[PDB]
Amino acid sequence: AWVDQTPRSVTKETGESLTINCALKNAADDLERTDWYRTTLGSTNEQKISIGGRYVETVNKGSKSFSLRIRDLRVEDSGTYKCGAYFSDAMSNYSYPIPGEKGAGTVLTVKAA
Repeated sequence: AWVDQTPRSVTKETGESLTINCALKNAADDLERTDWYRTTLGSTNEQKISIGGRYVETVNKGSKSFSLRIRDLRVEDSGTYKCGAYFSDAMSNYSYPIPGEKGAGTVLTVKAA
């Protein structure tokens, strides 16, 4: 399988909103877990976004697509966002990581005004 992330790059202004779409393609089993990662400009490491508050995820397991919205964009918010989509049956014991695929990513630029 693979994931389709959108948009690939985008520029936005302080106090605006971003929506990254993602869709899991050519996957045999159900969508089971979604994750969102972000490496801010200047940062050497992918951190995981904790959904809630200014971050809001919308999932459609049926069509295996999901999206992230980010309220009140800002300076510090610039970097690369990647969605993670994990999938399996029921037979597979979850104490072992399930197959998954990541998006190519969204490089987000924020300027203030």
